[PDB]
Amino acid sequence: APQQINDIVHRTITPLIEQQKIPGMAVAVIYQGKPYYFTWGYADIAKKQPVTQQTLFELGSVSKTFTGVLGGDAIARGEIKLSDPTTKYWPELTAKQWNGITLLHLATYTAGGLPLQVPDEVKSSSDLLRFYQNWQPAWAPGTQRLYANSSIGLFGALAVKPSGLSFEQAMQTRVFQPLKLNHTWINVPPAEEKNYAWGYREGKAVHVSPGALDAEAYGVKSTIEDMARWVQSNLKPLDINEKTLQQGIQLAQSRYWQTGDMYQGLGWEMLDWPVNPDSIINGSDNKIALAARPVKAITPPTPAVRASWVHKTGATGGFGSYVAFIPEKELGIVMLANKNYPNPARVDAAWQILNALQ
Ligand SMILES: Cc1oc(C)c(S(=O)(=O)N[C@@H]2CCOc3ccc(F)cc32)c1C(=O)O
Repeated sequence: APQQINDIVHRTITPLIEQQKIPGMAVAVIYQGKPYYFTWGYADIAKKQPVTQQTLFELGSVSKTFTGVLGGDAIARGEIKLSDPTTKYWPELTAKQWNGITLLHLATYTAGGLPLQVPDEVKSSSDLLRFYQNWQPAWAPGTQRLYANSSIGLFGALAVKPSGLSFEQAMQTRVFQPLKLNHTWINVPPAEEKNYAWGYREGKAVHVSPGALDAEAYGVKSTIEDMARWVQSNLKPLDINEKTLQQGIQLAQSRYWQTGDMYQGLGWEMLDWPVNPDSIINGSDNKIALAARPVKAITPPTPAVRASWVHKTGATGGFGSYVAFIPEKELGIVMLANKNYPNPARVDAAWQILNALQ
């Protein structure tokens, strides 16, 4: 790697790892379209296994970017439309509060207050139906944004129904395989367990637990190499040969709603570049990112703006991840760690690195 990339990365990440006590970390910088990789520390403390470019990390909510792109692919395939009512794909959803709630509302957290978490009590398909039938919106559709697994998770499950495929099968065949993400998984195979890092929470080794809509909302595990490739694909959709996936990537970066300085895409979130760093940094703190906020509709949605800071934070109980990229500069970063450390620290480090290279 160019010494300039080496210098800013090490000068930024070394202090970060010490201040946050991160056991292991992998970082990729995409610079003029080329990836450069960095690793530190331990994938497994107990067995002294180092983090490598093949270590799998839990992406948590960065998984929602794969869900949003897979949904965009279904749109491009003509299988679903964002302007279609939720009940078109779940007719058993007969409760009257669902009138007027479209797939767009589900994909973008604007259904009217769907909860952040699906309740642990919810498991079976009939358990989920009962949960959404009984749910009472606090707001009319399309008026407030409340970040929610039960929202985009449902979007993901419904968006693959016309394909007839399972959500995982659709993700593998329409997103992972065409993009050569050959070490990215909803379920980690036994052959790959040697590369699966442990997450660390209060010093205990943990992996994510199964839960309703986990695949759709926080279920992807991946390597720094595949995530670099994920970033490259989202920086330059036009180089992707499968037409509907290229189009679905563009749809996931369209701007559907605005709240404050931020624009909601499908999974991805976007701000105009150049950004005020305090705006994305403080904006990422859960105090703000998880709050109920009124939204302005963007009518009709703005297509992917190349002068944007496109990003997603993501966490599990034992992992913390961040992706950000600026399509206009062919510049991006992936930060994967096996500790859940605060979002603003992630974004601040990412901004220092990317601002130095832009
Ligand atoms: C900001 C946010 O809220 C929610 C519900 C998610 S999550 O569902 O996608 N991630 C997992 C689910 C299961 O264990 C944990 C434990 C702690 C934690 F911070 C995330 C997660 C995220 C995120 O990942 O950013």
